[PDB]
Amino acid sequence: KKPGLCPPRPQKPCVKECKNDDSCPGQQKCCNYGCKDECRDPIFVG
Repeated sequence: KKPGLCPPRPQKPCVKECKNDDSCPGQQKCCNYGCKDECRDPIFVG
C-alpha cells in the first residue's frame, strides 16, 4: 500500500473512484468511508 493515513471525510456521496491505492495518482490512497471509495491525499504522521 502507500504510506500515510486516510483523512476524515463525510460518508456520502457513495461513489467508487478506485480499486486500490495504485488506482490513485501519486501519493494518494484509495480510502473507504463505508459506501464510498475515494482517492485522497494522505496524512503523514510526522
